[PDB]
Amino acid sequence: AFPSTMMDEELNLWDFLERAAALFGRKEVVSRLHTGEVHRTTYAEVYQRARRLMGGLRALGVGVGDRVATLGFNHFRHLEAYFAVPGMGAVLHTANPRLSPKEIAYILNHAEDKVLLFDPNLLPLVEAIRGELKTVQHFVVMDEKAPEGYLAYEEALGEEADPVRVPERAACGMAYTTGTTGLPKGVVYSHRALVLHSLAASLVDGTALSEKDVVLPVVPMFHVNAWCLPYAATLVGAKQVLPGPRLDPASLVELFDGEGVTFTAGVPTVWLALADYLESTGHRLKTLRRLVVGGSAAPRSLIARFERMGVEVRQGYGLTETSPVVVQNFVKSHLESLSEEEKLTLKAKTGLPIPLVRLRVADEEGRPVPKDGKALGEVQLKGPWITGGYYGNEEATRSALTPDGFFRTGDIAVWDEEGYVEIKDRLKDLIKSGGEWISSVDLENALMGHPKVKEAAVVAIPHPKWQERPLAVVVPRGEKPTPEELNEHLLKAGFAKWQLPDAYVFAEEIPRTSAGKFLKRALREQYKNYYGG
Amino acid sequence: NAFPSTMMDEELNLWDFLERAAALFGRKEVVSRLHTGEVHRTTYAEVYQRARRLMGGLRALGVGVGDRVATLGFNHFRHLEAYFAVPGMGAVLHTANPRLSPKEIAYILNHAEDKVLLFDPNLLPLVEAIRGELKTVQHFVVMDEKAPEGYLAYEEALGEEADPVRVPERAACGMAYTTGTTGLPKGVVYSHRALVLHSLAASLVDGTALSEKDVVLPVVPMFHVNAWCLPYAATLVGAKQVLPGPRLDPASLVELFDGEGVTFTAGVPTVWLALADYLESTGHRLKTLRRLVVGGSAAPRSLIARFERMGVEVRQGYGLTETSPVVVQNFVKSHLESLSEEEKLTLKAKTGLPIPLVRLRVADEEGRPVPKDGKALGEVQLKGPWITGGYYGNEEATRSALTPDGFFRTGDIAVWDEEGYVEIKDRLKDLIKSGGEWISSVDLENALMGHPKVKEAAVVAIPHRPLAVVVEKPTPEELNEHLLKAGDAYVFAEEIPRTFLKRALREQYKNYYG
Repeated sequence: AFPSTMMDEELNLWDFLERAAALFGRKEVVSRLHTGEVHRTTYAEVYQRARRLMGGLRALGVGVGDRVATLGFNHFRHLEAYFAVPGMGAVLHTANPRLSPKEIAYILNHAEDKVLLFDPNLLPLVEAIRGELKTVQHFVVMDEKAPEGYLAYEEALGEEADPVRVPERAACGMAYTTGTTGLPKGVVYSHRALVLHSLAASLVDGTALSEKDVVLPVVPMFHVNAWCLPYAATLVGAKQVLPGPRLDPASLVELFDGEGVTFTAGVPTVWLALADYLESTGHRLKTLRRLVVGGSAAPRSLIARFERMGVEVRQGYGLTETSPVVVQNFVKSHLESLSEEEKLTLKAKTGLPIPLVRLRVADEEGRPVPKDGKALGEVQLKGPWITGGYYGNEEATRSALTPDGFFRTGDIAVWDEEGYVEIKDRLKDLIKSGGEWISSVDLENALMGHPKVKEAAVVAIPHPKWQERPLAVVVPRGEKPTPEELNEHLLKAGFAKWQLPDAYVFAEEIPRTSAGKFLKRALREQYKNYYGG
Repeated sequence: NAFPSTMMDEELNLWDFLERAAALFGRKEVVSRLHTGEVHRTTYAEVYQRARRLMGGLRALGVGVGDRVATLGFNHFRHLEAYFAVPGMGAVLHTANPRLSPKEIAYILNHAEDKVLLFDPNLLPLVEAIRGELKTVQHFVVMDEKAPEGYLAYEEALGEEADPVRVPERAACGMAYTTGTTGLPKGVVYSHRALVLHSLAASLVDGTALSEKDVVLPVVPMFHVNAWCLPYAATLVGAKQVLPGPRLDPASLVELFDGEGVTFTAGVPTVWLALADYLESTGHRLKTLRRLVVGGSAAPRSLIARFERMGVEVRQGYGLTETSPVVVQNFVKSHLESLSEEEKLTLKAKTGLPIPLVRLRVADEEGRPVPKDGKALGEVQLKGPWITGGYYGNEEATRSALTPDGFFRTGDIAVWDEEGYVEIKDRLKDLIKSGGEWISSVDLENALMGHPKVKEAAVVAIPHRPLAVVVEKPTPEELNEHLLKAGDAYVFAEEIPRTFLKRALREQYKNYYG
């Protein structure tokens, strides 16, 4: 084309910490260690110590492109590693301390980590797998002291070293998938990818990170770089409060109120426990204003419970795979007029694609499905931080993209005209019938509309030909209806024959749960072989 | 060797902003007041569809990847469509300033070798006058529904919708020339990468804080620093846009402000001063306006205070010139919120803090950082994705653009403090080197113009020693004490050459001191 006159420059994570040290040097980074003690530092200090970490790692043989692993929780040393490793051209491999010892050994050997930084309380685990590690040459405890055969982080620190800039497309970190395909798959992130993601996700309609914020990352830093919060927070100069491993309600409330946290991000389970605690104690968080929930789709009630306490809730979706965060939820300006119930349903949706992300919900052909909020399709993506394959795994890589270059998430969902995407629980709700998908929730909600039906629970049942087929357990409203009546009632609802339940069983009651929700778990086992599958 | 990542190969591209806008915020409005004063209304969805047709039409006119297409117009929907169509098809958008002399316009249009020119109807007289001097323009398109003989109407130039043509992100998407610089105009060529990154970095909370719920009114011309990337950024977030056209008088703006519910706006000091005078004398207030950004001339302390007194948060920005784009934005640090009104006001009056992705330093002729005491003078030098590394077709200008270590030399003098705040002062040349010491003429003249007996004052360096040209006349002693209470020879005149044309003054009093 026509050449620009823009200077040749590369994006680099290290720049965030350098900028932070110069403009927000005194902003604090508070951490609660595993012992429960609270440590206090600042960006200026973290910057100086990180420069020393690069020197120390170099003294230990770490060079451009080498992998350095961590097995720890959110605290200042992990933050220093977050910058030191990428800053020296190395690759930060963050490993989940909650994985089995065998899987940890597997990913550490697959990534061929040369050095391992881990928390003191994980020594027993490390000591147990040490003999199975083929490449780790140095074990560094993230503490002041370390046992025999181990090196202490504070002693490993060396002379301050200048950063070593690498092409932005070069790797800065990596993480492996789990519980999905089964076998852990590695995803390698670049500086370009994380710098861009940190910018795109921090806008007003996103996390709205600001220098005045006090950020508390409940999301582990060993997952998808903790939503890039540690990086983004550093970029804007926000104060950071790293909780360490103690994620119990009391411990968090203490940090929330004590430090004046304004923003936080975490998983549904931690938030549910927090909500239960706040409600039963009648205590309220004075400064908390924004809460992001990722991972499991946050239930409608969770959003409502926190919103009722003045806390704005925003969902987010991303995979440990390709992208940390590709969809974030916020209410469009013209949708602010919706009723509390409708707006709640909106907030309960996964969200809208964020800047720099191209997303579509398509079929096996890669063709967009109808934006009616009903048609099922696979979420496919393109963007700066979306992976195009995997590390050391031809098979997984060759079948990762569609002919036109989109990444296949493996997540099923629906999308509407407003652009909102709604990931569907491919297990608790979706029925995989011969390479096709069917929502049991949609079917049952429609059925419960029929006058003769008091309660209906649709579930997936094993099938010989197709993998699974829908089965409806009806609870009659007096005179039990006929399977034909119900079939027409569904046809007049927009459902096609191929998706109609194959059989309708009857009962006087459907097993509920503590929450009074259908205990489909039991139903799936009762009618386990109802279709001879 | 550097470890490969598994991230897919992708490029950043301005067209993505509009496509995303059409898909997620298709109904958000883009309102425009034309030169006639009429108000036109459209939406991103429509702008997207028409932009695709503009790419088809331009292609039909021979425009290809890398070719330059120029505009001579103000802020309105057609200029917005061009903002996306040209870059979207791989071409280069050359935005020319309609207020420049006919000669300079023909020069930059000939230097950029523009192949097509899009211009506003009310500029036909100007274009018709220079048409014969243009060696490369093959098609003259009037941005209106109809056009005179020899000219093509924009609405007729539109053809079949065409798909965008993506180019490497480092490829050119637009260009603009410098001006006023004693020498030949210098061309700066921007890339998709540069503008996309800049739109993200400047729109954060501590920046413009652009949101889909905002109603943005770009008073900054789209022919200057891409109107602060506002047209691009506003599109990205899906914000409603209100393009004011040429009529920037107070009444006209207030009408759009109130009538459209504008929440954010950006412009130059003169437009804002006129606006402040109007609002204060009439007693009228703007109900929805919440944030105002002022760029270009450093905004005076009173300007910020007057708007702040009216509930409007003011934020300065530095980079209303091609060579030094928006690289510094002002905002009050959280721990500095405790300052007194006066101190905080003085803080807001400072140019600001360097924005994300920008590496900035105030250094000496050796490229060494000067003391962060808010007193030591040095030149602002920069590095970043949207910082130019040279110029188009001008070896001399390009060879001396960077420091040995790769920083761009802005030519702007300033001081900076421990908090990171940069304070743009005098301009390199206009500086006064008096015996191994430095003196800012800008500081001196700004202080002098504060004295009641001084209407206008211009301080310049004279061979030897600052000289002040003042415009009942005060005594040199009065002014000397007025400066001493603030922290040689005083000439007088009835007017100072404008465009302060200190160039002329330096020569007139060339040997006033010997």
